Amino acid sequence: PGSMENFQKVEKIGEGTYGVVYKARNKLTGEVVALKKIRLTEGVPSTAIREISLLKELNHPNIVKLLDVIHTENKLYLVFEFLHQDLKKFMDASALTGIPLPLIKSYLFQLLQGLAFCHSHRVLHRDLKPQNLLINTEGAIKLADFGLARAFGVPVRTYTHEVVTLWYRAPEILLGCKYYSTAVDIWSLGCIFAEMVTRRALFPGDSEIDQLFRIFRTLGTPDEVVWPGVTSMPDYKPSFPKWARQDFSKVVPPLDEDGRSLLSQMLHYDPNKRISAKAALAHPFFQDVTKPVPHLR
Amino acid sequence: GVNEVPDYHEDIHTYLREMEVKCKPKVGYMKKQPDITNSMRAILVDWLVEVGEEYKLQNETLHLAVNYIDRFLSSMSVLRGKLQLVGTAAMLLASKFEEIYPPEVAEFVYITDDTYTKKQVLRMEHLVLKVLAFDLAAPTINQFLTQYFLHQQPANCKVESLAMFLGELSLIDADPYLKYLPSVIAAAAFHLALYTVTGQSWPESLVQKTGYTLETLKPCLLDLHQTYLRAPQHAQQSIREKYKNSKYHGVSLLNPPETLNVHHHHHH
Repeated sequence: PGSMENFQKVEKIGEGTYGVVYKARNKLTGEVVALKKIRLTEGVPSTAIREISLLKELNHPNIVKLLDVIHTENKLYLVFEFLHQDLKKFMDASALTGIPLPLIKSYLFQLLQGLAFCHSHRVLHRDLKPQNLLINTEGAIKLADFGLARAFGVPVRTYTHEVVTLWYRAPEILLGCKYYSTAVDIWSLGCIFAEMVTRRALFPGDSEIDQLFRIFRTLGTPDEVVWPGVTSMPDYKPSFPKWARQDFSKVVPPLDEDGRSLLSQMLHYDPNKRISAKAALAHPFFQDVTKPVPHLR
Repeated sequence: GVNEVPDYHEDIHTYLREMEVKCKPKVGYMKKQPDITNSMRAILVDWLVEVGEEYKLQNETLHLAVNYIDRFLSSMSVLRGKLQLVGTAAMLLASKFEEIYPPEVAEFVYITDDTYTKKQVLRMEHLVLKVLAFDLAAPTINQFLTQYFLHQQPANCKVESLAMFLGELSLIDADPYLKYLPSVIAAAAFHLALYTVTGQSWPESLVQKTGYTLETLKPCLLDLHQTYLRAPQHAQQSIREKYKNSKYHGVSLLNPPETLNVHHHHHH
């Protein structure tokens, strides 16, 4: 549909799965886009195969639009819609103010919309973290970076185990569970929810065991009551320290009762009881939601 | 629980029913193919089955590959000498889509007995991606089957294995199977497996889910039952062989029923 001649390269934005991402401008329409470039040894990489084929179908205001794919010589270009910043950069710009609660709520609700859409279209994101969530100047936030994404079936099969950036990885993955589903993404959004509130990662582990022990130290070490089957999971160990669940009000102290209710249902140990994106949308936490623009440039 | 996505299964099924229409090959593409035939394609699909067995690939990868081939063959004329290149690129793309650990390109070159170069496979790969406009997330008989199985009361692995076996058999024979959508073949295969093994029939539950009745399924059932009865004598044997394996509870060894006893329910 397009060609590289009509794009003016503006500046390096970032560095993704295929190397650099570049901000560019379509000289004919004036549209500003992001270009991922994939130098085409093992043929087109499976990551791009999935990113392009899954994004083609996922047209939603809270998923970044794949605009085009241009196949030039020995090269493949992905043209996305341009979003000014990611959420990580904005959390860091928000250090002295915090993110205002209207924005935390707007952003979470939007994330949940985007993810429910993914799940309704049999896609797992499997790498939700602030760095992969894009914000524009109009107040939108959007799920980006679908290179670790996968089209699932019902019920699910065993998929890749090396999934989700460690800080955001669900316990059923850390425990080497044969099967994982849409709850792994909800877990990620839970971590991100807490992170918007405090501007710091909820479980910043240094290794898989460290990650699991930080989770356990916050939500308590799971037992058969909280999470039936846990003591039989492949990477469960009986010698795991048994930490007590802490007042959940103490996990995100400024959050009020509704925020706490919702957050707790996102970080439920048992993936069967963890709230779905679809059900989260109706949580009382969002009763007054709006979509304001970011309070900072 | 969450592994069977209670909150999304219905949405997922509606979506695959719409995407199966969009990913549907042309029923009459072989007539417009000057140099290839149903038999040629049958040999190719039969070979991919063995490739899948050799590399211990998913059944889903196999079904994706056949989908790509048929859609490709719908718009692109192919000489008999290059049908296998089409299929290899297809299977390579399927694998990269669907597999945790896809085989290497080199592996794919080797299974073509050095008929084609690695440069040829990677070029075909690109060609296939352009013809399909990268629409690779196509629904399969499997995606429907696995959903249907959730309605078994109780669950029964011979039923499950027998259904996949029948669903796979249909891949081999463009005539008649191009006529039918995935969701319909899965339904016919599911019923036929259930009937063969337990004596039972398409459940009201799947009537509610799919809107298909035994009446709806009859034309596909008549065909699929014949393929089962003739399976031993088919020129292609790779699927029956595959399904002799304990992994699939040896279902290819089960005897097909002689009759289907498909009847009309009066005022239901």
